[PDB]
Amino acid sequence: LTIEVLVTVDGVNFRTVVLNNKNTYRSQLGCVFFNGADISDTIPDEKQNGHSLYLADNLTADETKALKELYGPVDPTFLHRFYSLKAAVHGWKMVVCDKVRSLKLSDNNCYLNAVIMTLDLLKDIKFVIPALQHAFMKHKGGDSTDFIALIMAYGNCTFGAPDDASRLLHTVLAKAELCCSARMVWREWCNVCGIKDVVLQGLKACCYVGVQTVEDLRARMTYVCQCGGERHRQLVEHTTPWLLLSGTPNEKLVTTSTAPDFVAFNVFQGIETAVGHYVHARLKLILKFDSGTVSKTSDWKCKVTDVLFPGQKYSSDCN
Amino acid sequence: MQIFVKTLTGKTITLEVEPSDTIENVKAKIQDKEGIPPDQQRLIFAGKQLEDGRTLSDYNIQKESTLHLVLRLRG
Ligand SMILES: [Zn+2]
Repeated sequence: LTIEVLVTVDGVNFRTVVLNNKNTYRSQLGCVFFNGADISDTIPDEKQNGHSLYLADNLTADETKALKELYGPVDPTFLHRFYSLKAAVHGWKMVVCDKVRSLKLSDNNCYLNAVIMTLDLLKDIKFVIPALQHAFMKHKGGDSTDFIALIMAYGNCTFGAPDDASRLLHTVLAKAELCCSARMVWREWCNVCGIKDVVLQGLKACCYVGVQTVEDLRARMTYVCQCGGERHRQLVEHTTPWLLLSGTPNEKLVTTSTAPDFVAFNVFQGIETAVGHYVHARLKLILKFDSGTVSKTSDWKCKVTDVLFPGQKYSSDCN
Repeated sequence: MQIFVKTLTGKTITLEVEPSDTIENVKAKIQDKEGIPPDQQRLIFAGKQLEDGRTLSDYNIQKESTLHLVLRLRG
C-alpha cells in the first residue's frame, strides 16, 4: 500500500519520503531518478521501498542550498537536464590510440570530442564548482560520463543535436582556474588621454577569441580614441603555461615540413551555415583524431578554429 | 548608454542598454533588431566570450564599446 524512499540531491544528505501506490512519483514527489533511470511517470512499488532516489525538482530549502554549493548557481531545469543527459550518453565510448583517449562518433557528438581532447592538453587547470571538478578528476581517471553530461548541461547542449565546439570550450574554461601563474598586459596609448595598461591574470591570460596566430596577437592595433584622436594598442607582456587562440574557421594549409609552434588545433569541416563536422588534431606529422578514427598526414587543407600554443614568455618594449 | 555590435557581413547596429543589463537581455535586444535567436548568438568582447550568467559590468563594458557577433556553429 505505502512505501518509504530516501531522497537526495548530493548523495550525502538523505530524507525519508512517504509514498502510496495511488499516484505517480511525479504526482506525489516530483521528477525522480532511480539508479540513473527516470521513473517519475511510474507508480511506486514495494520493489523500490527503502531505495534511494535522486530528486530533480520541487526541492526543499536545504536541498536547494546544497544544490547551489555543489553545482553553483544553476537554473531550475539544470538538475533534470544533467540527470537526463547522463542516462542518454551512457552508451558512448572512448577510443584509445597509443594511450590517447578520443570520444567515438555517436549522436552528433563530434563537437564534444574536440572540446574534450583540447581540455586534456591544458595543464594546471581545475574547476571551482565541486561537482564539475569531481567529474573532471573522474574523467582523467577513465570514467568520463559525469564530465561529458555536466558540460553538456552547463553548455545547454541537447543530446543528438549538433553544436559549437569553440562556444562550449570557452564556456567550460570560464568556469575553470589555473593552478599556476599567468599574466597578459595590453598597453593602450593616446597623446591626449595618456597611457593605459589592461592587465589579465590566470586562465583569462591564456585564452583569446578573435585571433588564431601568435603574430597577429602581438601585432600593434590602430584605431580612434574616445576623444576622437589616434589611439593605439599592443601586447607588451605575456607569460603563460600555454596559449589557446580561437577564431572563425579560416582555410589554410598546415604542414610539418615547416616546423610549426602550435601543439594542437581543431577543424570545422563543411559549410558554416549548415551542419558540419569537427576534427581534433595534434602535432607529434599531423595526428588527426576524427572521433575515434586516427590518421597521419604531412600536410592538410583544413579550416582551423581553435589553436593551442605552448607556454608564452614574451615582453615588448613597445616602440 | 549606447553600444556597438559588429557582424560578419559588415553592418553595425547600435543598442541602447544599461550596465545593469545581463548578456541574456542584450541578446534579446539583438533579437528585436536582427531576428537572430539568442540561442544562436556569440558575443565577443576584448577577446572574451560573454556568458549569459553575468552582466555588462562584469566585463567592464560601458560607453562606445564594440561587440562582435558570431553565429553558433552546428558541428
Ligand atoms: Zn584620447
